[PDB]
Amino acid sequence: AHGASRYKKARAKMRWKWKKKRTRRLQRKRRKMRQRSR
Amino acid sequence: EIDLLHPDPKVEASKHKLKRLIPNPNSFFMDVKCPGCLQITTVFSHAQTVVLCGSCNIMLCQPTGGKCKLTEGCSFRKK
Amino acid sequence: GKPNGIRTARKLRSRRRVQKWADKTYKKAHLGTRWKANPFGGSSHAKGIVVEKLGIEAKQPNSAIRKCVRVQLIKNGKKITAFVPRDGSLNYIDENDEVLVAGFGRSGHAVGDPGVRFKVVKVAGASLLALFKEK
Amino acid sequence: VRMNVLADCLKTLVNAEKRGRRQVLIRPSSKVIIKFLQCMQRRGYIGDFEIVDDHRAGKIVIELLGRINKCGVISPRFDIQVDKIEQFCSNLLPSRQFGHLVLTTAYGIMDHEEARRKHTGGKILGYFF
Amino acid sequence: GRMYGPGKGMSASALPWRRKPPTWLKIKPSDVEEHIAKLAKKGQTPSQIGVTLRDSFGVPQVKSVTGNKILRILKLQGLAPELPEDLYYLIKKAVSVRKHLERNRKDKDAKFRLILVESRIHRLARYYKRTKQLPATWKYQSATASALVA
RNA sequence: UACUGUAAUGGACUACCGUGGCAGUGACGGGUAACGGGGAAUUAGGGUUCGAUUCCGGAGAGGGAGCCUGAGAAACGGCUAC
RNA sequence: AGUGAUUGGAUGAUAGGAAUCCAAACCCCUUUCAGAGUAACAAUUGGAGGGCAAGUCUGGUGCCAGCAGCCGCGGUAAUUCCAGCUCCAAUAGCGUAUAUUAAAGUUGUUGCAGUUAAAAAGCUCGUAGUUGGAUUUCUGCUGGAAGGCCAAUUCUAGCAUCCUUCUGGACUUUUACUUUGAGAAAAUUAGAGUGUUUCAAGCAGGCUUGUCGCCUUGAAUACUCAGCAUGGAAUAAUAAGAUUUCGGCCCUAUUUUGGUUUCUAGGACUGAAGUAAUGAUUAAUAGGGACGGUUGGGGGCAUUCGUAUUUAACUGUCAGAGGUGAAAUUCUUAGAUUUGUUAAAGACGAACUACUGCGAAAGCAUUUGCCAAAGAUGUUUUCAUUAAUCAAGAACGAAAGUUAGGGGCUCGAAGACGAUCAGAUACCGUCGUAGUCUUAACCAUAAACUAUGCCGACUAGAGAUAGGAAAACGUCAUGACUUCUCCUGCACCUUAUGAGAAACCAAAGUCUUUGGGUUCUGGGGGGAGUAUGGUCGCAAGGCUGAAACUUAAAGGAAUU
Repeated sequence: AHGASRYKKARAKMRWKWKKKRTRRLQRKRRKMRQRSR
Repeated sequence: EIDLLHPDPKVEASKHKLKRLIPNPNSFFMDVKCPGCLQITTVFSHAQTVVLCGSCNIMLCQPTGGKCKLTEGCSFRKK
Repeated sequence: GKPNGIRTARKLRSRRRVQKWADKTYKKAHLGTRWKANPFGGSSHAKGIVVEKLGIEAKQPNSAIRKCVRVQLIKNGKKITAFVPRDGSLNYIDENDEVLVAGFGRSGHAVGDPGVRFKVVKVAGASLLALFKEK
Repeated sequence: VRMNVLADCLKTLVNAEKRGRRQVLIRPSSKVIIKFLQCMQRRGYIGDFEIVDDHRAGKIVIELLGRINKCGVISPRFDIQVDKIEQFCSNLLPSRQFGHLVLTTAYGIMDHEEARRKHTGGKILGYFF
Repeated sequence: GRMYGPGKGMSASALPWRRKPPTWLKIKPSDVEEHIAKLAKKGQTPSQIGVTLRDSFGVPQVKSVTGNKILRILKLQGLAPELPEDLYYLIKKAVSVRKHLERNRKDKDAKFRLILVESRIHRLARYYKRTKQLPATWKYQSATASALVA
């Protein structure tokens, strides 16, 4: 996890707001693909 | 340099009610003389109600925040 | 802070058993995954057969080819790469030769210069030190 | 709100000790505090004290000297068993020579030196040195 | 710090040191007990008696003059209320807010405050059942609360 | 409640009758590379980990089940069956 | 005092007897013939950059082979590789691997940490759970038994109005607590005694020309939550909140077989006269409630106003207007942009507006009215511990987003072109749908921040400020202002022998001189708020939440 630090960005990084969104699109896709195989 | 046992009369008069060494009330009672009647009435200094006379209701004092106002020229003696 | 009072045994006792699991070393002991994980069976040493002779390169800064061996444990037939200690000795192994495997001494993890957790203690039961020494 | 009466007063004492006052008042006072202050007073850690009789819990005003380094309180009030008075003061007090644990016992509130020779333990109350 | 709010107010009546005062006062223990039983019959709460006494008449306190408190005198005479005054005035407050709230449903602040008063009624009732000032198995119901007041 | 059965007490078992009992202080279920304890290792105090193994209990004789003889066995260096 | 193979003469390893041991061999202990001079009867195992004690030695190798637990050596001069020499450490042992204990105050009861390093639920209610203010025979003098030491310290009887039914136990609410005592197998563990040659051990021995041998021989003792018992004055739970003589009433067993019936003896039941002071602690600088005059951009529902922006209308006048860093898309003689007077529409409430107020937090600025509600202050009113904090569980929770109706001015994720640029799906520009606004449901998260949990006590001053209250022959006209005190707010400045890693901090203080009460959270950095399972959701997603493998540093505050 990460909790409060979540977006510390102490050193050059991707940027948390973008990172959260990128993972959401990966996750959303995982759903329809897993429901397709039912 | 300090005396907690024997504090000064001047300073302990200034302090709050409860923060004094012995707590006691700074309110008091009054023998009030309204202008018409020769009668007298024992009235609390801080009165929460509109106090009427002993017969045929005039009005001694109207309630405020703290001490009640006494109605026009009428004398009052502390107990 | 904590609860100090005399009847607070449950809260004190419950908090330890829950938050003991926050340790990394406590989980490696006390979970069930220790028995499935490792190629070893919670054991010190294990024999196996050398399926192949292999060479791997140390991560920078150090550069070289380290000479390790891929082995299958007899009990589980699980492949592992075991480093061969000292100069040469690669010639000594012989494919299909039984070799004793011992921990690298780091409790798995990794050693120094990649992804190897085992060392071959003996070859054909001869042992590495005897031969390198030639004694 | 205000659970231990003794616990507030010894923090009130030890603060105004370290600031370096001649005398301090404490509140709300109790039967336990006067007995706790009485067994300081024997060993010579504070001077006299009055206890004003207001119609309430009351206020205790103590004259004090520059003598207590610290006094404190052990909540929770643990039980101790005469064997284990020596184990506590090895942990708690600054040395074996001086200082006092002080602990309520069925023969009154007393120091650990008195509790040894009377040969009865009890519940630990606090300490001073 | 009160209870429900964050407010931390120190305001209170601070009673005097001396008892059985005052030297100036006279009347009687007996005559004051007649006045209290008179004003209780008029229909007037234990708080409202001692306000009416110290304001207009003499007596600073009844516990000074007589041995007993005001609610002790009422309960001896048998002119006491059915339920105690603090529980009465919390229920009457709760009934007043329920008239407002079922008119104005979108008032969220009134909905918040009704939880706080009715929470206090439940826990303050649990006191009065323990001291046996209320019949056993006596419980607050928002159906039957309005008739219970007056 | 009243039998029955036992070396005797018991839902141990059988007839009828009532609707109970346990649980957030962890019931019920799962895991244990778990037989329990007396103990062992560990150099303040408090602890943490181990205890198949000299003694004391417990259980078992490849897996389950049944039984004879006898004061005592559901025995296995006794028997019957799968 | 150490070196120098320079010679020099002075006990068992071994091999075989003897007796002893042994059920029969054997080993030990005794004594025996042989038995060491590079004492060839030859000590090894790991190291020598740091941590870690011990070489800037000499050859070979040249980011190769290899070392290396970690940091790091090796690219042609290696204090680390492969050798030699010398030295170090332990020594008949020493190295390695795995598990485990200490180190680990890196699981923290003793005893950690949570503003910024890992970590205070967005915020209130709340049931268990944990924790709970003060107060109820204290003082004095006279003994008694002991008592350590050149009278203190224990324990105990009396007397200040102190029970009794008897000749040790019954009553004193009940436990916890503490004390002493019972009972609880040894072995192991600590430990008394004792030369198994020492020692680990073992439980034996020790005296002695005496013979029914002796030491009336030793092998002590401790240790072993819950349970049983007991002395006791505190602390803390917990309980509660009549008597004295007379009679009707009425059942029940001894002694002088069962029926009979009295008697007395004693029970439990209800009247009549008498005694005792006839029986309720205070009112927390805890809490609830009442009452009084106020305070507030707190909440809901109406109502009302103000300019502006866009559109439309007419009314002028006439070529540019718009926009930019600079231009273009766009709008324009079928009259834009600018001038003026209206009308409609829906937003939003400028300036006053602040290191100000109100609100549980989210949040809340036009006028007036209505509806409940709240704090602080004042109070010689009232109840009398009703309280604090809270696993479950419950209410509210900006913005965006969703669902179904209204409304749609402006702004404006998407989209559209026009620029800029190497390209520019962006910054800039011009249009512009969802959305923005409102009623009715959902959602439940934000750098939801004071990145500081909530009650309580005490620490240090000065000047401001908001609300209330009291005083002054105060100044000007019930109020405004001045001076002074009190609580309650948001803060601010200064300073600390208070704290901190420092930045900074009246709390982050009163914490190794460590314990006032309580809730939640964290244990190197990733993997990951991912996977799977659960549950809430219409969805978006929320709450709960791993592992394999990976890595020696991530991170904090200041300095140059």
